[PDB]
Parts: sequence; structure tokens; C-alpha cells
Amino acid sequence: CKLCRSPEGFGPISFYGDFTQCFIDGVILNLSAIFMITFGIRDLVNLCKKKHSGIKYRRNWIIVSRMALVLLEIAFVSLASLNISKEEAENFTIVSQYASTMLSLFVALALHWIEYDRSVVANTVLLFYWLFETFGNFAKLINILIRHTYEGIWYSGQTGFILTLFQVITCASILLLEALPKKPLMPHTRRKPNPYDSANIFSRITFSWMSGLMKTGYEKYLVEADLYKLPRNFSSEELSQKLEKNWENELKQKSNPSLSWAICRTFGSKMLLAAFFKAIHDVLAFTQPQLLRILIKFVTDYNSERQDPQKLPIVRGFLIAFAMFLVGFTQTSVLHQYFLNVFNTGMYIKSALTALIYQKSLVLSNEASGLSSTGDIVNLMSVDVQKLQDLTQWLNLIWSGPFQIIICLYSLYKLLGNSMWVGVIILVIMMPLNSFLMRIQKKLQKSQMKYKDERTRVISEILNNIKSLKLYAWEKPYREKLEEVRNNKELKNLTKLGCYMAVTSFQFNIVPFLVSCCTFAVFVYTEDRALTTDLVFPALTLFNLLSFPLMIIPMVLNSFIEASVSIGRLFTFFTNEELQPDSVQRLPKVKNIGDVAINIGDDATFLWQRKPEYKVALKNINFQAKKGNLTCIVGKVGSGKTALLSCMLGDLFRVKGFATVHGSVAYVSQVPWIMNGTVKENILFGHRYDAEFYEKTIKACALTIDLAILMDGDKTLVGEKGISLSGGQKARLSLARAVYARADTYLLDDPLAAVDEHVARHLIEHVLGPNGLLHTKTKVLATNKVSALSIADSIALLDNGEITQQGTYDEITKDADSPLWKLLREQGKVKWNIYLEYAKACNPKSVCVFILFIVISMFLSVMGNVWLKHWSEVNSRYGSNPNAARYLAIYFALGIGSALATLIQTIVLWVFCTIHASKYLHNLMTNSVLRAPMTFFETTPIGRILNRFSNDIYKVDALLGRTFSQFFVNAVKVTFTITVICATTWQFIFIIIPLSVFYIYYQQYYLRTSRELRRLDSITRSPIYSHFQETLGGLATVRGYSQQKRFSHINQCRIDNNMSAFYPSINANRWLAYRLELIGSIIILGAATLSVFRLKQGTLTAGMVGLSLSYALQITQTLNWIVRMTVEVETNIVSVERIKEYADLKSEAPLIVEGHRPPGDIKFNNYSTRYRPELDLVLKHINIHIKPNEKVGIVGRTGAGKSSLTLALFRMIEASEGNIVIDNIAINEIGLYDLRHKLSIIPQDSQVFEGTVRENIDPINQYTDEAIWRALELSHLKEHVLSMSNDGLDAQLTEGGGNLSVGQRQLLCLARAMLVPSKILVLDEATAAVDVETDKVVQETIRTAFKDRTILTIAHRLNTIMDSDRIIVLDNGKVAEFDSPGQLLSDNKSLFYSLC
Repeated sequence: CKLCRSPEGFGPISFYGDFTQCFIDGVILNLSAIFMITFGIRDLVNLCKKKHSGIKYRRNWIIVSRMALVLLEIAFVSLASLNISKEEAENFTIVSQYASTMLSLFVALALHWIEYDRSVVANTVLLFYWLFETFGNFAKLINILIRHTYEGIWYSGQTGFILTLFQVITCASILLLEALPKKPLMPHTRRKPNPYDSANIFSRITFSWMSGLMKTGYEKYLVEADLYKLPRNFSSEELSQKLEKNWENELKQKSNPSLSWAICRTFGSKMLLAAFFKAIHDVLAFTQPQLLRILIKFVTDYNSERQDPQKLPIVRGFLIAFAMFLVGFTQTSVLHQYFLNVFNTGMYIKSALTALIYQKSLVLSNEASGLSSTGDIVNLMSVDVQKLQDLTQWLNLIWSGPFQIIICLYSLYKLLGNSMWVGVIILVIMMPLNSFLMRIQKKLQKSQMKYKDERTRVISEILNNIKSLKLYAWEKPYREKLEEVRNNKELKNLTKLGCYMAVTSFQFNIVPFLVSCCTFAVFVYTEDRALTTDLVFPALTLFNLLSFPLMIIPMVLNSFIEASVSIGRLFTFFTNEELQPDSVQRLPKVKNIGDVAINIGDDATFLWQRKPEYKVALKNINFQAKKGNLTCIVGKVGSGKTALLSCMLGDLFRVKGFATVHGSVAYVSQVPWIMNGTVKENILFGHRYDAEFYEKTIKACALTIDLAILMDGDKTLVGEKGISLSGGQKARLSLARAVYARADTYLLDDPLAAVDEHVARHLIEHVLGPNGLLHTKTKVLATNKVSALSIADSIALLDNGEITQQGTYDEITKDADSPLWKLLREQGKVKWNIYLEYAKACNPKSVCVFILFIVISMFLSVMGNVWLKHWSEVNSRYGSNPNAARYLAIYFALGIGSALATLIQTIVLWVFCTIHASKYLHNLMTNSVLRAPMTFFETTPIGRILNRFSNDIYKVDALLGRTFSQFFVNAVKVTFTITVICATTWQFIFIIIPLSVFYIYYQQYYLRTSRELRRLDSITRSPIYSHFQETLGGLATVRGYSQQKRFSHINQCRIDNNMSAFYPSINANRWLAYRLELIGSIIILGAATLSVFRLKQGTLTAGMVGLSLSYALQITQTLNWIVRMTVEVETNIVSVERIKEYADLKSEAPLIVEGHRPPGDIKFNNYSTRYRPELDLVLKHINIHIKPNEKVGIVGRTGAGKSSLTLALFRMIEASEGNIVIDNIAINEIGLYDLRHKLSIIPQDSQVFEGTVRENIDPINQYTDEAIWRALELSHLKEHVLSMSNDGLDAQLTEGGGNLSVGQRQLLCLARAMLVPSKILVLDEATAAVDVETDKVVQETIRTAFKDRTILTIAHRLNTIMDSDRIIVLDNGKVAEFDSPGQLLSDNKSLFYSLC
């Protein structure tokens, strides 16, 4: 049985708030000494063993100071034992812990020295030993001093006090000299080693190893070279080898394999450690409310004893406050080690499963690779593995969720009686309601994005057709249609989405209040005891803690089942059947040219797909290929021509006979494959560079011409999906790679079919034939082109998957068979101007009303808690609940006031602030874009333009307002939390100001560096999936060249780069979270200790501390919320920046001017213009005069300004000098709409819009049905619309479809031209995209409809203008040409004459 010799019991906590002497001696210091014995001896043995040379550090002042301070510790502890040898030395705890401490100090003395020369990391055991010695000696000092001040005696005598003080100082000193110093290395472009490897245990706990990266990312934009290389054991190769080594046991040792247990057996140790840390976190998180109760109960007891033996000591209050600090600090320290371990396991599963998926893909049989799509497999890597990575984050909540709920319910039951259950019932009831509301939120988000995509497609129509749209002056009708869709569908849906977010926010405000209100009501009306202030506020904290597990458990279960589905998919993948690696036994080279066989088969059989096929395989092949000779395979499509090459390559399952291929082999597929990259990289294909042979290959292959043609030579980028090249040069490039590889055996699967016959005759001479450079290498070629047969040394012909005839060219010629007949940066400041621009859009009065209702909601919530404080103090003054009805009514009134204020908050946000701003910005951007000059639409791609209408406007609509709302909610909540704490203890100002400085410091560092790191992570994430898809495309050639090792290594490098960017990404979240939770725990310490000082001053009530700490406990969550929301606001507000940079675009000339037109000659006056303001004068000093009915043909060189004439006449480009006159009025001042809508055109780029024929003919609806039908009838596609549908004029054209082919599309444009008053008409050909039928119809329609009005024709086909009575040739932009086409053709050897 337990026994002791001190009046204070052996129990942990004494009458005062500190640990009792016999617990500090008997448990804390004894156990820390024994910890050092055990684990320090273990570490001492390991470090003495492991190394003795090379890495050793310099014996600087650091080590000597450490050793000296340890010696001082031995001095003071021996002196302690001396000072206790007679003062009741019978106390086993004291004497035994002195003995243990002395032995442990000897062990530490040894361990310091043996560490210093060996380890880079300050030893973990030594650091924890000094932490526990410092804490134990400090607790002993506190004990001795408390008993001095309260009982007048020193347990260890006054000498013992000073001696323990010295022990405390020396332990803290050596603790710091162990933790801080870096142990200088004793001196003798890739990324630097990860700091995590060097971080000692305290640095690892506090994530102070991230601080360097956070500072660097705060001061400069991070390029991937700023990241540190990945930690010690994070390599994808190592992790995939581990997982494979276990998965092999699953496959071969178990009766039935399980990939889930492979993953568990591999990575479960980290998850067990994380589970331990999570359990400690749960325990501490629910001790914190118990310390809150203890403090409130202490305050009430103290005040009740000071109002009118062993009166309660204030040091108990101070020690309760400091225990709350320690609880918070240990919560954060263990919580973030839990997050570290689970996220590390997630990254392990990611980088392990990704590399295993790649490696398995390399080994997949073509059977499985056909059985599953490339997209499915790349999604297996991209998404299914993602579910398993995400699963780690939630896995421990499978038990920690219930564990928090179980102990939270126990705590609430013990605190609040059975009335707990009404609050628990409310939470449980609101969980399904939360799911229902979130399902509606998802539905409306889906509908809103559907509307967004619809309106984005309308925008795409407008943008891609902007040329014709501006020319026809159709800007107004299409912009009004866009506005109609916007305002009537997208914003209409957005108002409803806002209303339901308002409902959701009302719920999230009221339910946390409502649980406590209802449980206090049931308590008051069912419990015969006072609803005291030590019940109300701990109950609030406990319900707050209960909310999270209950509301997150559904998400955890969802993730668990979804990851189970993903595991199923991965397991099916890994078990797919493989290549039968011994199908073709590869063998080394053979020297003697010409004679020896290289490829062999002896009546062998090769199946395509095993389980269905037998006696239908490619079979009975007896085959020979021999060094240096070219042997050609012939066969009909599907005959097995490709199959035989696949066999000798090794892609097919054989069951009879044997096959072999000697030496290395190179392979060219019938369909060429080009990995994205430079043409040089595609040719070299991982082989070392030899310039002479590289150029020799480019010359022997006809690739030289293409290599000269392409815009950047061999550095020309084969872009995503290989769009940069066409089929012929693609096949040529594949052959170039094959040649460069200089393999010993060549398997040319029909390269020549994709090549012009002349280029094939070049290739066969330079490469394939004996005259080629490959004459010394074995070549098998599979083509039916007769030239290969003519050059081939020996021939085989196969059909039905069977070899039919084989022999040398001589025998196959003599046989007269069918083959014989054929063959014979620093970071910038925050862009506050954009924030103010968004506020201006939101109607600053409206945004101020929003902030006002934030203030009112938080104010009424705070006054709800203040009324709860008053009510609980009233019940504490009484022995019962005096006016339950009144107090509950007022508390309910204040809580509901807060909830309704939040409802009005969100209604204002959406209906007045966010939706108004979204409409303003969209109208401004679209209006400015459409009135932008062509400079804009030509200098910026339609993709980038459409991106602002698609994504940036969407973010402003649906994310930015929500994020500002959350930011201001949490900022106001923190402001009111600080206000409450300061009102309770005004001296808290001096604590919150320094902590404010630290908070802003960390928040800024995180805001910058986290955006940088997430950017790098997302950038480096995609190359993994794109590379995997590329390899899946090239899977056959990757095996063919037999450089699976190189491709797998490239994949592992992609994975390692992604992790190199990701590991900082989330360790920055750990860094921030640790800082913010440390700040929160220091805030709790400040509030608690200042409240206890106010108690010492005799002016604190229990309710004041209850309220102050109810808020101080929650402040740490709002701090993280504020930081996260600043991050998200900064990421979204660039949307408003990107929108504004278009909304202020330089607009073209004024649309309408006072020179309004009253309603056909054209005259130029020294006119000149540029195709761009920055380019030179492409059109110079024209003065042509054109008579009212005159037909004018325009001709010129390919670089002449003839094309710019139509742009000039429509004033789509302004006059550099001079002007243009129409009907004796200068158009240069007439206004763009008034000008353009009065001229006909058939634009060179015929363009169509979605909608009725009406919308593509008369979108303004300004012309009559009879006239529209007349135009369609004249343009000879009345018939086409009637064939399309019975809707006739309402028949619908679609963008991206093919309702109207180009010719009838030009007739549609001609109809558009016919409707408008054609006093002037302009037309141009689709450049070299016309036919004689389209011509004749065009000219006959023009003669019919426009001959009586001016016509200007720019078409380059001269037949279109031979009949004109006037012609013009643009001599490089100087008009200088004469009247008639016939006169020009006859009177001189004109350019016109030369062209004709």
C-alpha cells in the first residue's frame, strides 16, 4: 500500500494549487530521472555505437558551457542531499529522487558529450530531460515559496530554497543552451536539405523549422528552387518500395490479398502515434472546461469567504490560471504532432500509391490496358489516390469523434444533470437539418454554375464573333441578350442562393445559442438546484466543444466510404494481369554481321487476350531475322502484321514454342507517339548527346526540312497533346528517334505509310536499306509499300494471324505467288485600391449597413452572455432560480436578437452588397470590352478574355462576398471578445497589444508564404498526371526502347517535386496554427491571471471570470478563422482586380455623335492608317474617289494594305492622317454606330451565332418578316432552313455545330448584307476557301441586289472582279493605280496582268 512521511498527502494537487512536495519529488522528478536512465542510456549506447569520424563538430563554447552547467547540477544536487541528510531523511520520495536525479545527471553528463561529436540534432531525450527537470524544480520552487508565504516555514530550510532556485536556474540555462545553439560544423546548385531533418525536438514541436521558409516567402515570391529538398525518408522510391514489399506479401502469402491492409501494414505506425496524440488532445481539450469550472467555483468560494481556518488561498487561483495555460500549450503541442503524423501518412500514401500505379501501368498487359481506358487510369492516379490521402486527415476521427462525444457528454452530464439531453437532442436534430440545407446549397450552386456556363458560352459567341459583331453594329442587341441572361437567370438564381445562405447563417448562429438556452431552461424547470455561474459557462464551453464532432462525423463517414470505393478501384488495378515477362527472352549482342539470326520463333503461338481465346491466337509462326539484313513483313489490316512485331517486342502472351531477341531493340509504332517537349528531347529520348550523329540522323531522315520549317528548330515545343506537329513529320520524328537510339534490333511498324512516296524513297535509301547508316543493325519492317519489299533482304507474308509465305527476296520472287506479283521578385503590398473599388461597387452605404448588422449581431450575442452572467450570479446569490420565466425570456430575446441580426446581415450582404457589386462589375466589364478597339481583341487571346467572364466574374459572384462576410464576422467577434476580456480586466490591453503585434506578424507571413506555397503545390501537381497520361499513350514504345527505368524515374521525380512543394504547404498551416494557438493560450493565461489579480484586489465576482474566460477559450478559433479568411479574401480579390483591368479598357471612338444621319460616293483625302497604333503605316496617302453606283475591285500583294481598307472604311482603325468621306460627309467625326450600321458587308470571316435565323439575320428585330424571307430566298437558303425544321425563320443555329456549311454561311452573311440599306457595300473572300458554285451564286445575288449601289470587292480571286468597272492595286499600300480591269490587263504588263 502507498505510504509517505509528509503532512501533505502523496496526492498530486495540494490544498494550494501546486503539486505537493512528495509528488514533485516522488513522481515528477523521480520519473524524469528514470526517463533519462532508460532512454538516455538507450540513446547513449546508440550514439556511441553508430559513428566516430568525419561529421564531428567543433568543441566550441557551447559544449563546454553545457558540461559546466551539468557539473553545477551535480554540485547542487549533492549539496541538496547533504542539506537533507539529517532533516527527516526518512522521506523515501525525497531521498530516492535525489539518488535518481544524481544518477540521471551522470547519464546526462555522458550523453551531452557523446551526443555533441555525433548528432546534428540536439538529442530529443536530453531536451525532454532538461524540460522535465526545469519544470519539476520550478514546481518545487513554487511549492517551497508558497508554503513559506502561507505557513512561515521552508520544508527544505532557507538553504534548500536558495539551492532549489539555483537548480531551477541551471536547468533552464542548460535547457536553452541545448535547444538554441547550432553546434558549428568545424569547416574543412540543387535545393538545400530540409530544415526538418536538423530541427531538434522543440523546434519540431513548435514548427520553428518552417520559420525560415515563411520569412523567405514573405519577402520574395517563391520559385520552386526556394523550396528545400524533401525530408529524409519521404522519397517516392523508398515509399513505393516499402508499399510494394508489403503488397507482394498480400498477393503471395495471404489466401486473398488486401490493398487496405498493405497500406496499413506499411504506414500504420505513424497513424498509431497520431492516434495517441489525438487521444491526449481530446483529454486536454476537455480538461480545459474543467479548469474553467474549477476557477469559477474557486472565485465564488473565495468571495463567499471574504464577505461578512484555512481560508482559500489566492495562489490556488493563480495556479489554476497557469494550469489552464499549460493545458492549452500541451493541447496545441500534441494536436499539431497529430496533424504532422497524419499528413505525413497521407503524403506517404500519395507518393507511394502514385509510383506503384505508374510502375503497374508500365507492366500492364495490353489486355488490361484495353480493358481500361487511359482516362480511367489517369483518374485512378489523380482522384482515387486523392481520396486515400484525404482519408488520413479524417481517419482517427472514426474513434476520436465518438471519444470527444463520449467524454463531452459525460462532462456535461456531471456538470448539468440530465437536462444535458435536450441540448444534445437539439444538436442531433440540427445535424440532419444541416445536411438538408447543405444539399440545397449544393443544388443551387450547381444551378448557378450551369447558368454561369450558359452565359459564358454566350460571351464566347460574342467574343469569337466580335469582328462581325462590331462591323454590323450588332453590339447592342447581343449585349442586351447577354444582360437579359445575366439579370433574369444568373442573378435571379443568385438572390435565392443568398437567401438560403442567410438561412444557413441564421442556423449556425441560433443553434449554438439554442442548445444552451433549452438545456438551461430544462435544468431550471426540472432540477431542484441553482443554475450557478460555474454551471452555465462550462456548459457553454462543453456544448461548443460538442458541436464540432457531431457536425463533422458525417463528413468522416462519407470520406471513409468514398475511400473504400477508391481502394476497390486501386485493388482492381493492381491485380490486373501482366506481360508474362518471360514471353520473349532477351539476350546479349552478337558480333558477326549478316549471318546470325537475331529474332526467332519456332511454330510459336501468341494470344491477344487470354481468357476468351484459344486456337485463335496469332500462331504457328516460324520466323527468322538476322543481323544487318532488312526483313519486311507484309499483311492486310488485321492480318497480324502489327501482332508479329508486338510478339518479338514482347507484348503478347505465348503458350507454345519459344521466342528470343538478341541485343537492344528500338521500336516505331504504326501510330507515332511524341512525348511533349522539344523535338530534340523527343529524338534523344534519354540517350546522351552526340552532336555529329544527331545531325547525321536528322539528315539521313528527311526531317531536316521540317526542322527548318518549324518556328524554333529542334527546340520547337511539342505542346500539350502534341498539337504542334502533323502526322507526316510525326512519323518522321519517331523514325528519327529510332535511328538515333542506335539499337541492335529495329522493329519498324509501318513508318512509311504516313510519308509521301518521294520522302519514303529518301528514307529507305538513307536509313532502311543497305545504303543506310543502319546497315549494321538488325531491321524488321512491317509495311506493304513495294519499295520496302524491293530493298528488303527477306520477306514474310502472313494472313489470318498465320505465316503463309517466307523466304529471301529471291525465292519469294521466283515463287511467282501473290507477293512475287506485287514485289516483282520581392513581394508587393496589398492592393487596397482594389478593395476600395469593390466597396464602391457594393455601395459603401450598403456595406456599412452590413458591418452595422455584424456589430449588432455580435453585440446581442455578447449581451446574451452578459445576461447569462447576471442571471447565474442571481441564482448563486439565491439558492434557487427566482424568476426562471423572466430570465429565460430575456436571454432568449437577446439570443434571437443576435440570430435575426445575422439573418439581416446576410440578406443585406447578398441582396444589396454582393449582388449589386456583381451586376455593376459585369455590366462595366462587358460594356468596356465590347467598346474596346481591335487592338485589344488581337493582342489578348480570346481564352484570356473569356476567362474573366467565366471564372473571375463567378468568384466575385459567389465566393468573394461570402469570404468578406466570414472575415468581418470573425474580426468583429474577436474585437468583442477582446472588449469583454478588457472590460473584465482592463490591464488585458497590455497583453493584447503585444499579442496583436505577433498575430499580425504571423498572419502576414502566412498570408504571403501560404499563397506562394499553394501556388507551387498546384503547379507541380499537374505534371504528375500529364506525365502519366503521356506514358499511357506511349506505353508500347516505352517498353519497346526498354527504358521503363527512365520513365519510372521521371514519374518519381514528378512525385518528389510535388511533395517538395506540398510538404511546406501544410507545414505552414502547422506553423501558423501553433503560433495562433500559443497566442490563444497566452490570452487565456492573461485573462485568467489578471482576473485572479482583480480577485486579490477584492473586486472580482465569479460571473465576471466565467464570462471573460468563456470568451478567452474560444478566441483561439476565431484567430485561425480570421487568418484563413484574410488568405481567401486575398486570393479572391484578384478577381476584382482582373475584372477592373478590363472594365477600364481604352475604348474606341465615341459610339454616337451629334452628327446624326438624315437617311453613295466614297472619297479618300490623303488618308492613311495602321493595322496597329504601334506598327508602321500599312496604308498610305490614298485619295481614291468612288462614284455612287461604282463597283471597285481591290487587289494587292499578300503584305499590302488591301485587307485594312475594309477596316479603314468602317473606321475600325483610325486615320493616321487625312480622312474618308461618304455622301460628302466625313466619317472621321460621324460616330461609330451611325457609321457602321449604315454600311453593308460580307466579312471575310463568315461568323454564326446561336439562336434563330432571325438572331443571325436581324437580332434587333428591326426588319419585317417578308423582307427577311425575301433576303433568304434571294440568297438561296430559304430551302436550307425549311429542310432544317418547320420553325423556318426560328430554326436554330448553334455555335460549335455545323448547321450551315461555309458556302451557305457566306450566303447567310450576304443576306445580312441585303437587309441593311446598301448604299455602300463591302465584301471579301474567305482566303482561298471558296468554290466556283459559291462564287457564281454570290455574283448573281450581288448583281441582283446591289448593282444599283456602290460595291467594293477585296476578294483575291480575280474572277470575282473581272467585271468591275473600276479596279485598284495596292502597291505595298501606295494605291497609285488606274481605272479599269480591262485597261489594266491590256494597257501594260501590269501586276494584275501577271496574276491573270
